[PDB]
Amino acid sequence: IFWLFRGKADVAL
Repeated sequence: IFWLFRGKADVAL
């Protein structure tokens, strides 16, 4: 979960 949530936000600049 955390990994997926972090990956999504990471996309942002």
